[PDB]
Amino acid sequence: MKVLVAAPLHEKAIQVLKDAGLEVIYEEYPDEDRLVELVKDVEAIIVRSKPKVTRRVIESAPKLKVIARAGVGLDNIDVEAAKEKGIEVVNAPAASSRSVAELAVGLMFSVARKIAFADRKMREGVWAKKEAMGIELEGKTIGIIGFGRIGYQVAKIANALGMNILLYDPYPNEERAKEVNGKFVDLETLLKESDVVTIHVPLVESTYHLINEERLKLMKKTAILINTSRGPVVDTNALVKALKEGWIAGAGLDVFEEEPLPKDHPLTKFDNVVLTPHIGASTVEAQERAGVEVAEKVVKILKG
Amino acid sequence: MKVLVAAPLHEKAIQVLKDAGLEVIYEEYPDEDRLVELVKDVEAIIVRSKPKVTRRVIESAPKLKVIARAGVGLDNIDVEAAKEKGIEVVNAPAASSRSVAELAVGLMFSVARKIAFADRKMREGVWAKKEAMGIELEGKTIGIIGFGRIGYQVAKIANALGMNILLYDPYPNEERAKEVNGKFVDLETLLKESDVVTIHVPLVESTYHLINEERLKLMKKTAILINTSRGPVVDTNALVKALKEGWIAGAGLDVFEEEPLPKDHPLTKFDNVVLTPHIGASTVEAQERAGVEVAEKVVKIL
Ligand SMILES: NC(=O)c1ccc[n+]([C@@H]2O[C@H](COP(=O)([O-])OP(=O)(O)OC[C@H]3O[C@@H](n4cnc5c(N)ncnc54)[C@H](O)[C@@H]3O)[C@@H](O)[C@H]2O)c1
Ligand SMILES: NC(=O)c1ccc[n+]([C@@H]2O[C@H](COP(=O)([O-])OP(=O)(O)OC[C@H]3O[C@@H](n4cnc5c(N)ncnc54)[C@H](O)[C@@H]3O)[C@@H](O)[C@H]2O)c1
Repeated sequence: MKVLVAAPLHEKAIQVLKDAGLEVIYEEYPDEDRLVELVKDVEAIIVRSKPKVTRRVIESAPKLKVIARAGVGLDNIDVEAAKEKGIEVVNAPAASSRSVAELAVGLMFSVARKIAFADRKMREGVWAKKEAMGIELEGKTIGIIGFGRIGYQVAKIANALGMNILLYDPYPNEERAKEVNGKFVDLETLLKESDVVTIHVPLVESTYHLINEERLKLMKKTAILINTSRGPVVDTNALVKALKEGWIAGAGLDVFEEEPLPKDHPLTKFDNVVLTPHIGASTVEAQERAGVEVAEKVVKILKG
Repeated sequence: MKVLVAAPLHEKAIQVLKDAGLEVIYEEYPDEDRLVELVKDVEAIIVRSKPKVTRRVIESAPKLKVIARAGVGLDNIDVEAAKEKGIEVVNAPAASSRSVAELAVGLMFSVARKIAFADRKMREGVWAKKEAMGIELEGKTIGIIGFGRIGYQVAKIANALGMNILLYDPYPNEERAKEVNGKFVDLETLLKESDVVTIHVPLVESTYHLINEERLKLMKKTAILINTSRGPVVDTNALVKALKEGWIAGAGLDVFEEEPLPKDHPLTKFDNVVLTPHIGASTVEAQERAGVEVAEKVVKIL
């Protein structure tokens, strides 16, 4: 049996494949034509955000058993074509849960204590101690919208910081909430009582622009918004307005409705926001973990 | 007895004085002149980084019993002139402990995940996703040099973040270590085994330039250094060299040997350093606890 690795993969992940006795074909980011030629005799394919596993590619792989994505999401995989041929499609979301949570917490600290701001000023020869007055997090209430894999990890860390945890999930997991001493409440209550609101929901019709003007106005004027889920979950225009009018005190953002962010975007003009280029899963540990996770899943399907 | 207030203080603070049955004189940041007449009748004075308590002032107040600083450090107070007249001077260290600890952690996060760097680039119209690969902290080892008030809080936070804790203190408190599951080890071991080294010692003879070239070489090439204690504890020139040579991966600094920092200081040129202007104690909460803590001291005494 052969596995085609069409993207960069960690040594240990490649090692999981070989220790299983599988043949590994390794050529990153091939074009479709080349890909179609590489999949003819493979039982599995492993990719990252690319290359694109189209229908043409799948219909050309007689032996294909599984399509694996080292990370989250299958936007680059024709999931319908796979389903038609009875080909399993797997990924490794759990691999970056902790890293996304850690970034969310990092953003919260940067906004609350004005660290990016102060550092930015320092490099301009300005000693901005007077305006780097921030806030202490111990005892504050953090409102977690979306209590899933990442939301759970954030709650774990919040509990580590001595924060009061509020959770709001249409499908509340009582057991896990109890483990982090988190209390489930309606979204209105969470928005009104939180000092820090962090978003961890998937992007579906139900969550598109979930954070809009109506809900931003419900938040405390002293509150901070953190979004590491997806751009479109937050109405950018409403957030910009909320920041300008002082409806909230600041925001930490890792995802946006335009990626990359256009030049001179309104959000980049606020001193009370910290922006990161969608690096929630960008840790060597999370990237390695995703590769190893899908390698194991591949092995279980094939050799099992 | 009467108590003067020469700096911005807080409702709760001002009131704890009146509860003890003292009178309160309040003016935000006065001056040596008016300061002389104001302190003349007062038996106590309270301040922050200001105003400045010179020897000329200490002399005007014959009734002055105690000088209180709502915070840490008395550089703006002629503690000797006061020591001559027998005037007790106090401050509120414990009040800012948590805030400094939280900054050290926030700095650890910003360096580890290149947050300040990424944000800075974003504002320059640069999407540095591919230059911002960072590291995950869970399971990593944090080395705490100076297991005191602030060192303890950092360990408390770190232990819960799932980090392995190493501690090095000439005066080890085993019981407190057990509280945060920290392990005491010699300094060399801490430096060689830590992924994050954070300094929380006072500036004393034995801590001057404690983090020197030799010790920096001992650290891991992938390690991060955090310093929220005092600039002098770290040999700035040795750190710049370590960063330039890649002996360590980066650093988060809130204190420096030159404050404010100079115009084109070499530290401001590294993308792997996060610099803050001595804001460790700069939180409204810390500021309030400070005023309240010294108020209780002004009361207990008079
Ligand atoms: N920033 C990054 O680099 C990065 C990396 C990985 C994932 N992400 C994104 O961040 C989020 C991660 O979420 P996860 O992995 O924990 O997903 P998950 O599926 O594990 O958990 C999602 C939770 O949201 C809840 N939920 C669903 N609809 C909701 C609603 N309308 N209101 C409130 N809660 C709702 C679900 O019940 C579930 O408990 C996703 O949007 C994911 O795409 C970002
Ligand atoms: N950055 C800020 O804004 C800010 C604010 C307040 C305090 N600080 C500084 O933080 C540092 C720690 O303050 P603290 O309140 O925790 O002090 P502390 O007195 O409570 O604890 C200091 C610890 O250092 C230990 N120690 C002494 N000498 C040592 C040595 N040679 N090597 C290792 N450890 C040694 C002591 O035993 C003690 O455990 C000080 O330098 C203080 O000035 C900074």
